[PDB]
Amino acid sequence: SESHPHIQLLKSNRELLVTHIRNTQCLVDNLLKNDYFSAEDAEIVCACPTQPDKVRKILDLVQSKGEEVSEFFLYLLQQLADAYVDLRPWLLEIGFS
Repeated sequence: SESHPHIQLLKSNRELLVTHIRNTQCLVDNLLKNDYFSAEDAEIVCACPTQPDKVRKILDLVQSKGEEVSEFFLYLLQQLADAYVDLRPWLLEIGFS
């Protein structure tokens, strides 16, 4: 099309995303299960030497797939960020490092 807010949001926050995302597998598994990533895409991510590189790769792929996939990805991060956040207080109190 001509307008791509979700794609742009990811592009502008690249470094912030690469340093704040510390888990790539749930992301790739979700992209696969929702048919937005193919076996080859996942394979390409696996081939990256570091996790930060995997996040950069995932972001590249997502951005190129388009607005629908980038929107999906953003809602996926939101849901994942809410998924375990409420255990932080507890994990900290139980002296769990």
